Amino acid sequence: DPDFVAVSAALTDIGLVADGIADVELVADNIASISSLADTSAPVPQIGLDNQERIETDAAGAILRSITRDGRAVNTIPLGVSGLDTSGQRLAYVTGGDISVIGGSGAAVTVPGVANWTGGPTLSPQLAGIVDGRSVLTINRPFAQAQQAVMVGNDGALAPLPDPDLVHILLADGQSLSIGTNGRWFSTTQMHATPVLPRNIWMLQRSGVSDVRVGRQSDWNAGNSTQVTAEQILGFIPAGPRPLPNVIWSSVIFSESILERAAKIYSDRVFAATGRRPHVLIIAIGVGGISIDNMQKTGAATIPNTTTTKYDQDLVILNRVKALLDAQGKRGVVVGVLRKHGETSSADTAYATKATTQINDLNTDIKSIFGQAGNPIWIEHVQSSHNAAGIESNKALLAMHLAGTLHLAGPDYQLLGRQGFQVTGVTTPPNPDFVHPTARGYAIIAEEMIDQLWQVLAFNRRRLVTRASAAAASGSTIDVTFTSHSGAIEAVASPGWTDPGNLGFTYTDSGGSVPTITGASVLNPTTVRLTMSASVAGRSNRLVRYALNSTAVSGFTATNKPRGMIRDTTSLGTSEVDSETRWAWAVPAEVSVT
Amino acid sequence: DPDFVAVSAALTDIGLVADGIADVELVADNIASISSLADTSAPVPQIGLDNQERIETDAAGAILRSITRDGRAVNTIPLGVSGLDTSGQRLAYVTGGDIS
Amino acid sequence: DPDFVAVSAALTDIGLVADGIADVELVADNIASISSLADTSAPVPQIGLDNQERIETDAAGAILRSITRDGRAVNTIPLGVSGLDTSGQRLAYVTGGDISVIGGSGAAVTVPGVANWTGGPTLSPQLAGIVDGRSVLTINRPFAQAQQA
Amino acid sequence: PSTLINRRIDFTASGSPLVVSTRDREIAAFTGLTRWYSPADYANGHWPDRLNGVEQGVMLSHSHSSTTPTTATIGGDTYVNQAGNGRLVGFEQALINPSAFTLAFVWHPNGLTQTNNWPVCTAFDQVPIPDTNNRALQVYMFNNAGNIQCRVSASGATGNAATNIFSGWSTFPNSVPVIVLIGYSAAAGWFNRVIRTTGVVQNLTNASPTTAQTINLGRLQFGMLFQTTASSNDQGALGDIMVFDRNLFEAGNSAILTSVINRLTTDYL
Amino acid sequence: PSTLINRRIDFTASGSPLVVSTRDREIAAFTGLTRWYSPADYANGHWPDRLNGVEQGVMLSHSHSSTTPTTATIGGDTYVNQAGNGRLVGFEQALINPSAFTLAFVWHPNGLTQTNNWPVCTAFDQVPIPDTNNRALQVYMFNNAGNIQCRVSASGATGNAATNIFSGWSTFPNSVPVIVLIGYSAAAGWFNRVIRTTGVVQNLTNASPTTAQTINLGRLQFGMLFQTTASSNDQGALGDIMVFDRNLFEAGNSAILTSVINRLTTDYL
Amino acid sequence: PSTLINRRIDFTASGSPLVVSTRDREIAAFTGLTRWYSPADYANGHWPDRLNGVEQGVMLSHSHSSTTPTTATIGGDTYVNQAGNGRLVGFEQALINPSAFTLAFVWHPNGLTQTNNWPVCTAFDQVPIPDTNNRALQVYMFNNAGNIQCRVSASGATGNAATNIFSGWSTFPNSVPVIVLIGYSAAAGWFNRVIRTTGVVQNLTNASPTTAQTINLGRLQFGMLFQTTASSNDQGALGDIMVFDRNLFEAGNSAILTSVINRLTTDYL
Repeated sequence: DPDFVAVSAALTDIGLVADGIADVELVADNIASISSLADTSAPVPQIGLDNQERIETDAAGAILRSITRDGRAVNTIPLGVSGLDTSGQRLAYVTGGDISVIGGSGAAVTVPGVANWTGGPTLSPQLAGIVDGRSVLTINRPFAQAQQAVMVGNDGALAPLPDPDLVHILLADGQSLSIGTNGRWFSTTQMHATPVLPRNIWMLQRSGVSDVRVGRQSDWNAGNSTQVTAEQILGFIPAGPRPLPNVIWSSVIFSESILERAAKIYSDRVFAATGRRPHVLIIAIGVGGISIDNMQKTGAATIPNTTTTKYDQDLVILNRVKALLDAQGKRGVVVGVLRKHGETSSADTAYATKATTQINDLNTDIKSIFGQAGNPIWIEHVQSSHNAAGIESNKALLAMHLAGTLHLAGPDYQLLGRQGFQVTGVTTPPNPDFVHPTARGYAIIAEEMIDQLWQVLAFNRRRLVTRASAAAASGSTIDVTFTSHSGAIEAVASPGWTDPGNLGFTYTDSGGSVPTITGASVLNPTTVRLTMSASVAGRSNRLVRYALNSTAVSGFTATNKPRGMIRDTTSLGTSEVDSETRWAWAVPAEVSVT
Repeated sequence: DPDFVAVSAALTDIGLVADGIADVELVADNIASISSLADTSAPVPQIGLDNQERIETDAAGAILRSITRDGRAVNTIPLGVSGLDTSGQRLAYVTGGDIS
Repeated sequence: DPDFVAVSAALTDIGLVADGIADVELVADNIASISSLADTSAPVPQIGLDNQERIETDAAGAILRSITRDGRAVNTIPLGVSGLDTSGQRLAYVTGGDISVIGGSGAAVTVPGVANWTGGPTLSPQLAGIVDGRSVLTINRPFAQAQQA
Repeated sequence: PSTLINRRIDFTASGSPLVVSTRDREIAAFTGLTRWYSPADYANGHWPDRLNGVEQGVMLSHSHSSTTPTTATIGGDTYVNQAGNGRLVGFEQALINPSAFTLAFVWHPNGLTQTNNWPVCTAFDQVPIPDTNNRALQVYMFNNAGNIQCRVSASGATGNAATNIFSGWSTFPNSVPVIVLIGYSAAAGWFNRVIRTTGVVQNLTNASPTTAQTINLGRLQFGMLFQTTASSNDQGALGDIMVFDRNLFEAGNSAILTSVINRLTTDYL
Repeated sequence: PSTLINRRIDFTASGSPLVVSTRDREIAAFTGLTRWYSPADYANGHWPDRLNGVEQGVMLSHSHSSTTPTTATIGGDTYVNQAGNGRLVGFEQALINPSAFTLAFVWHPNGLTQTNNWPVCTAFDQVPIPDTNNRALQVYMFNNAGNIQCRVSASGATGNAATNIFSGWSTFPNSVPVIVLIGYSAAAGWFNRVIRTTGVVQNLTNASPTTAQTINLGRLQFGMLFQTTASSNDQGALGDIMVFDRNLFEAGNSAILTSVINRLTTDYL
Repeated sequence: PSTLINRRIDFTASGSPLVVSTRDREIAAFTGLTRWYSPADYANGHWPDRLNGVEQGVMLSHSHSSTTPTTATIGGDTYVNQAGNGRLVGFEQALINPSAFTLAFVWHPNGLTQTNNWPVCTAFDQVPIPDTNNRALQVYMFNNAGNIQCRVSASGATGNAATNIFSGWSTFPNSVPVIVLIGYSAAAGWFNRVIRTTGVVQNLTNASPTTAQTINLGRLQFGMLFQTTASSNDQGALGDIMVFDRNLFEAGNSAILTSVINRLTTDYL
């Protein structure tokens, strides 16, 4: 039928008319009077209303909105506040430097002012005001100026105050672990842990290839290294994981880094606390397998297949970022630095001093370049890939964490049970090495580390990492005391990995007898008992190590990898990566007895 | 088949529709302008909406702003703060008597 | 036939249109006046305006209100703050424990920070902020969570 | 009643859309409707004002110590079933304007044996000592073996004493719902109309009211008369109760009254 | 002016409605209107602008040590009575734009005995000395035994003597109000229209003005000559003043002119 | 997109007006349009989505270690010129909807010297391995002696293998820009349309597609083959790319198609 084909050829317009038929019939029923049924705009003499430049009136003629002489619209109907006329308000009070949050679901939440670690800042919070029914405070913690403005979250989290012209910069400086090496697998049917990221997150844009690592296949051992000059970085692009070789997934070296997941979680936390997505910049800097001596600033060496050192490359990238931000009109602040080091120079006894000097030099350069007033928060996940003699790295890491220079999130062997180093099953033309984690392991590391950073920044509370503090020997029996954020500490029976002998304990003394541990047990939920093979009383340099026993002299596998067997009894909440319960596993440690 | 008998029954409606196909297309092309003038205000029982004395709704029917029991308008869409949603803010902190 | 199934799917829309065909033709006949006295609403590409999702403009074309990426509505014309654009306000100042009201007329009113009786609580007021021209403080008197607003 | 404003071209919201049934939209749009009660909102012996809300509207609450009435489904329609045990009294405020008013209520006798039935009476707690010069509205439903006659009346010297307002009334059977409408103005006079699903059985008027033939107080009590509980309690059911501050029977409001009658007929008839 | 926007489906605002007389609405809506002074708003000494308000508009202030001009009632209408003691000047603002303007005002003689009147002249305190390179509006009113003739002129080199723009002036009696309209434009030339109650009694046009007749300056003073206070002061009453930034006598604004006189004639004439 | 509301009567905001070209307003009003890539927004190897913006849309990023393609003004129009050395991939996001989609892009050959070109193919970083169970859209340009045949195919088991969907293959010379439209619907099958500056070259349909031709995923890439850096590239230029959620070739959407073809032909052909 001609009418049928006519109606079929214009079905979209007919559907739109069907959707709007109510309005169409309402207009048609008053088509003659529609001139008098619309708003009327007319000018009136400005006598007696010199203050009210413009007037809006209702049907009865009463004033609804006016415009004052200074251009501020004033509503006759008062605007209800978002905290008093709508449910949900969290005010703040100051008690001896502590911030007490009022208006919560139950009892008040107390955020301490004095930080736990030695180098922590003593906050002196002052109630700046109320915004959106939430308490905005100002504290003496240097973020961009000498003081920082923060906003109280739903649970009391002092999130950084949102600012469109302020950009949060999250760095990742370290070995190939921070670069994102060999992390090209998340599940059987998905390669990237975070295929998409929320709004307002960027990396550096290059001429042809823009990515987390700024388009350089950085590798000290491999000769296919690349450097980036300031003239090549152009702008910013929307976030996302990017593989560098851009070849099939079997030949990809670096695909996904911890930076994407860390930035996504940080942005989500800030949005939850305040209500606005922050500006987050993602920059990953580093070269695989640098010694601690070559990461310095004074006596650094030149990267192979390159003409500049790693420190010079970092300075060039930071200067270009600052220039780009100045051109765009924003301000750059480095919120925190993600560090992963300790798999190459582990056999160096002076690792602590060199790492501290490098961290201090980088902090000074960042402060001078971006114009900040405080050091960025330095957090690092403890690596668990070293030879038998690779102990000085973790020892120095613990020493610097105690000294307050670093913040520890946890150990690297937790990925052994969460498919971190190897997925349940995939096609593997190359053998999956256990030193470099996959995308799932990178996501787990990023989640733990960003959680530690959020705890340090928002709550001003460093989450305690389960570690051995001191031990006392009594004949052929010894007792090791463990410090944890919850106090109660337990040994896991059936984890995802295998038991490391004496529940991951090792005894070493400067003697020819060296009685090894013959039994391990838990006496109380705080201390751990070790039964010696022979009496050890009266010896010298009696040292006890946890999560430091290893036998990987040629390759790293799931059985010879150093690992622990002991965690805390209180969970940290279900993770957002694999929906698996998070735990505070014990950091590798070495303690001299008393 | 139900579809074919329905089409046969509604052939009359299709006939009226195809009679004014050009008018339907013209209305559809400017449906925004037609709908912009169809604003209604009809009283409704206040049971279940004791707090909201006056309610304004969007096209989908969701509430945009409402007058509370005191007479203060509350917006479902929050209004952006000048110092938070716009590139300008100057905040004070008392240090040793001075103002930073 | 795809045309047949499309018409079967859109039969209810076709019937709804046919019910008010007279109103549709009446509106179409007078489209000039309606277009002259209506508010346009058309989508535009969101380039250069990533922060703005929905944009409202006056007759000239200048932006009046916009919707940010986080759902907050931003008004180009600033909204008058109560207390500063209205002839009335009350602010507070903490003097050694007492609270002095400043926005009042004539003289400052003093609220004691110490109790009038031996069993009363001491108050250490802190200016939480400014709400609708007036001053909101936080005091140590326990009301619901050991601190009152 | 809250005023709902619909905007077509505006910023989209995020909450769940607010939907109001077209029945409520049409009922609330009636001109002069002040108080509107529906049995669908009855709960635990307290009847909130549907139109004006719980806070802003007077709420009818049970007063006696007998069993509280519960909602019952008769003929597929919801009703407030008072088996002679309910005394719904509006305290501290007047339900109906005592100078010009219209009261329309649906009464469904689901089978009764009591001779006397008083669905609307003066409040037991009438503050100004109700007497000859303080008259309140009353409705007496006198039941025969199978016939009922509804009579509007005023209150005399005693609260139980009733002064009639009409001379001759019609009868309706025991098992039929009935819409009762009463109207009063200072000029038009008393009007009354009693309607079933078949036709208007009763239509009465009185344009010459004496001193005792007018009402001065607008507090109404449902189910019982005064403070007497021995007998004559209203056994039956109640439906929609509508109060208009203006008389719909007065000339010039014919369209509104016709719309109300038609709506009540398609609802409860 | 203040833009009054009226809504129909907006929330009710609790307050006294803001009412504006239809006269003000019609007057303020004139196309090209810039300034408007009304005697009803004349304070006790100063004349505030009505269209732009006191804060924004130019305030015609009295600037002499003599008795301040007062407000008088003539024939039921309100006027500013200048008995020769008032010099209302706009001090630091330009009243008209010399490029194109139209000044209209209502003048009412009050039984004049004085021969020469100067209702409008150059500003006495004016910054640039009025000479052959600085000329502004001057209005001269000559009395001949009860008949008034008006002349529009541009100030000369001396600052007091002015060169006339139009030649040939009709006489009108000194007991009736008169509407005087003086328009100037670059592409139209000088126009003058004087209207009495009977009708248009004077219509003059100078489409080719000389340099000495073209006006460059832009400040006016009401009620006195340029720095002369002896015998040239204006005698009578002054009414509404309207200043338009366009030329009402052009070929495109003619209808607008029809809307102006009809408003003035219905008001004072 | 971004809905724009232009109030007729409202307050005046002191700011520059928001300038939008009529072409952009017309293009953004196409019902069913989802993605729109224009060569004016292309900048240094990244091609942001104009309709959805940079933040929400997907950037087509260059993914090779060669000289990045650059914007070139050729044939009197702007184009994204790739000298067989660049490939633009949408990283970890889906461009088209497998259930139903319409991809229309403008391709201008620049005197092809190759025999096999792949302006559209399946991404290399696919999270599922492209096998017989996962098929993707591919566009094959076969140039023999200066004559080019355009074929639309689905990826096979090996990924680079292509299974054709249409039998006939018309030919157009390699000297004029062309418009390629591909559409897939569940209830309407496949549709292809190749349009030259003079008229339709190929009008091919496939209403009964087998499993080997049905689209399963929605990830696409432009400009190069995959895992084979060899003599199989795209030595042309894509002018505009448009991805519509619905199938424009359907009769109900036919009135829309006539519009969009009327647009590109105005701007490019």
